[PDB]
Amino acid sequence: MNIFEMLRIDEGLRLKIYKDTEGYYTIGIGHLLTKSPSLNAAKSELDKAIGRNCNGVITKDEAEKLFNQDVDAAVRGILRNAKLKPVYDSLDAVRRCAAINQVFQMGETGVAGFTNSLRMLQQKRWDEAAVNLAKSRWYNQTPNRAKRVITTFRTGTWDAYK
Ligand SMILES: Nc1cc(F)cc(F)c1
Ligand SMILES: [Cl-]
Ligand SMILES: [Cl-]
Repeated sequence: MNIFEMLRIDEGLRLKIYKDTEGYYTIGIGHLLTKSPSLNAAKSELDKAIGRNCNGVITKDEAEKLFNQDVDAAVRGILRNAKLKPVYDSLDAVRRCAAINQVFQMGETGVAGFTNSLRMLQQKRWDEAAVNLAKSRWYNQTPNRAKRVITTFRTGTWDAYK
């Protein structure tokens, strides 16, 4: 198991513009295109990202390319964040994949409001952090996914991903 396989399992893969769980336009492997409700804005955004007139559809390679750049950007966003970095660098490898996932899903922004959880993870209070993390809109809106990430942080193993 690695980050790519993990997120690939959490985001699935779609080659045609779709709406995500929040109803925003996305494509490929969880690549958000825009939060706007205009399809046309979304297809324009897709063309810009791919570098060609896609007409709302892309190839698998194209999807994988976007995914690589998005994983990259996520980690980089972490290392560049002063509140994040120190927590992330205290964690072991598996749990670091769980931090990337959460960020890939919610943005550095979404995740910066997890202050109390961040602190628990930093102090390596696993069970405590896991209860705290569940107390959030993130776990109530996407429970099955959130359960997997939470277990990942709680145990430091890939058991939830089988
Ligand atoms: N949950 C979490 C998210 C991050 F971006 C970094 C980190 F260390 C923990
Ligand atoms: Cl791009
Ligand atoms: Cl879910």
